[PDB]
Amino acid sequence: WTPPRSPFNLVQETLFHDPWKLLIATIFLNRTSGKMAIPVLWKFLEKYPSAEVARTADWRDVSELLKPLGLYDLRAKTIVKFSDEYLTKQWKYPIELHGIGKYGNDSYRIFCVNEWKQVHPENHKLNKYHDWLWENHEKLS
DNA sequence: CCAGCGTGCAGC
DNA sequence: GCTGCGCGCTGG
Ligand SMILES: [Mg+2]
Repeated sequence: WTPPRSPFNLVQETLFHDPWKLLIATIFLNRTSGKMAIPVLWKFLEKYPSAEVARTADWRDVSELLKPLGLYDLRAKTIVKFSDEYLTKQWKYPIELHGIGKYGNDSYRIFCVNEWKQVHPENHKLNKYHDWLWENHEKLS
């Protein structure tokens, strides 16, 4: 399952191979523009390349990175706990994890697994991708 | 100038 | 169901 690239360039399209990273991206984009968030995301993944590492992080360090994005303390603590549960808790869908809601979940079920037909998103960008996909899937296979 | 917004979410 | 978290960007 390789979700296709779209004319809307959701960052999920390039991060689907690694659900932890895709899901971290969703968190980064919580009421934050991609213009601001996505450059910080690469710095974050540089310092914390995986959930194995991130769940050991000092949340104050993470907060320093998030400072320009707003929601810096909330999200930094969420990121460390989310990463912890991602690896340690039994889950089937990541909505079961702290810090992931419907939008993150929908992103997961569209990009990381082949369940896009079953998803009913309520997020504007995601709907654009998801609607577009219903219209072009036969054409793309 | 500065109010509205940004690919939300958990807690209550 | 509502609210707090929160910065920089935007555009009249
Ligand atoms: Mg959750």
